[PDB]
Amino acid sequence: SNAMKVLLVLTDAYSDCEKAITYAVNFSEKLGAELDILAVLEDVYNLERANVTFGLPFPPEIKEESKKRIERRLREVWEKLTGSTEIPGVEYRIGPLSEEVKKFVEGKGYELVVWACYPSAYLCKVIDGLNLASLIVK
Amino acid sequence: SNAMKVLLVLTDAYSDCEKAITYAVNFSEKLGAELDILAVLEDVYNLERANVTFGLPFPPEIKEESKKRIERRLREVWEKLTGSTEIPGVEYRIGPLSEEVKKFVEGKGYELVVWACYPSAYLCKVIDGLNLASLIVK
Repeated sequence: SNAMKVLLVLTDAYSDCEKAITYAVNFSEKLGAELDILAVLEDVYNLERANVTFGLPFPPEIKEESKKRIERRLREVWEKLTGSTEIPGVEYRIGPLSEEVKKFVEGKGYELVVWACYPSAYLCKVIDGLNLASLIVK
Repeated sequence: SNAMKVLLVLTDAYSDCEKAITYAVNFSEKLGAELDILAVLEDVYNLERANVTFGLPFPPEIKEESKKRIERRLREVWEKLTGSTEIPGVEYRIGPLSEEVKKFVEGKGYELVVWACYPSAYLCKVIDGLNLASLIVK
């Protein structure tokens, strides 16, 4: 299969990134790429850590709230561009971006990774540590 | 118009960069983008410098030949993808990459920059500085 394997990486903290989601849809459609979506819940992760550190409690529903904000944002763009709201399945990982992207992506052969509106300064390292093209959407 | 403006940034130093040039072509083709090409002769620049410091002769052929190799390399990939040798015009600039790209892009409305295999490690600052998406092709 010559299907360009692409991964869209989303953050629950920067779920409003139409430009990135658009790039992905265009690769999927116009370039026939095999698209997968990974959403890292970094904010939910920081909650877990504040919990351990200060004993700050938080409702398990928080996970779902983020999952839905993300999924809604996907449908909006997908429908707007594709007239359809059938989006890919979303894989959720709770932890540090770099670390989680690395784990997830390993040995899956992704030719490209599209980073959704995440602060560039913090990607510099991972992008280098990864052997695949990176599309930094600002 | 509603045609996405993309800039392909080629460099003096890093020759063999087919993958990057390829992504660029595809955007022009499948994604109907208005692609422009910019080649920063960084190696030539660093030479004019060592010239001044040491006063060693600096033949005009170096520059011309540097442009010719680049053009050849474009044609190869271009031709391999589209049966045509017809290639966009290349704009040459002689200076530090980071510096030259900022100036060139200056209010031109480019929304995406495809980096031609220049070490991603060195672009960290420039990518963050720029207000457009960056496709790092390793």
